Amino acid sequence: LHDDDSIQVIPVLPQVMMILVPGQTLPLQLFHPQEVSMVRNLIQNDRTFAVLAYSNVQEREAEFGTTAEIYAYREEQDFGIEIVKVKAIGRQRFKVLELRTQSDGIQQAKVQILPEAETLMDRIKKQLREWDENLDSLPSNPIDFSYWVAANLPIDDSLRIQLLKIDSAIQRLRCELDIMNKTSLCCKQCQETEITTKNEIFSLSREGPMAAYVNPGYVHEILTVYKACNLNLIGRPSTEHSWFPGYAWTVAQCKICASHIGWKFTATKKDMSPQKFWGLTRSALIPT
Ligand SMILES: [Zn+2]
Repeated sequence: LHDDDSIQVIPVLPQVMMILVPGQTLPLQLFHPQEVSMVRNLIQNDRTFAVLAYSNVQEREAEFGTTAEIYAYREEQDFGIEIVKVKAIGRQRFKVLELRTQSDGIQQAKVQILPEAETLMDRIKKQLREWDENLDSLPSNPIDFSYWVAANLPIDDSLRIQLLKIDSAIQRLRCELDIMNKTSLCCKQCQETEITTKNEIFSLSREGPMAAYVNPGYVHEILTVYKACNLNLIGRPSTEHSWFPGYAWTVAQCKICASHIGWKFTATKKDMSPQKFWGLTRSALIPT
């Protein structure tokens, strides 16, 4: 692993506008010949690329980000194209010192690794159990716990970065608890439609609270909630490439503005425990 305060050059996939956190999984599917070639060499060259926390995506302005290390690589060939699907985990946060694009179009970023309250954890843990009671997979260390919380939380991207700037685990834990106290989400374009609340979130899996899935190119972050409001389902369930196995999906849509706020999931077998659960896209929701 890269040393603290070091300065190295790490590739930037120009498509990603997600804000990754150390320990946050990123699913990627690459169709472009260049991006594919970059990952292949990178697979031999430490499998480490850069995920920037863009402030203004239009200008592509990010002051910091986190490193992502590839752990899965599978190659396919569809419609005459060579495609690559890779999975990578956040490893180390960094601060952007420089970023210039080489002649080949390969965007590289030179960055500096940023160096690495028990009752505050537990009190924060009690606040999470109030919204949903579950069985632990939650981490023991305070460092890891601050990151998992930052990833699995309905956070605005503005505040998502603000917790990456914090270099103290105890400070991350303290700032994160203040937000959980600060209640419900809403439709972005509307800003009036109230969709769900913190009491509805739950975890189908260990990383259940929030996780990411690829567009069968686009990468969505989907919040799992038990019930929802003010959203119309459209059509009938389909079992095609259900992001959650054994469930069928139907597109949800805002009643007022018709923005696609997510999907509604339904068990193909009565045996499954969360019979009714909703997947909601983070990009379509703004916290109140
Ligand atoms: Zn709306």
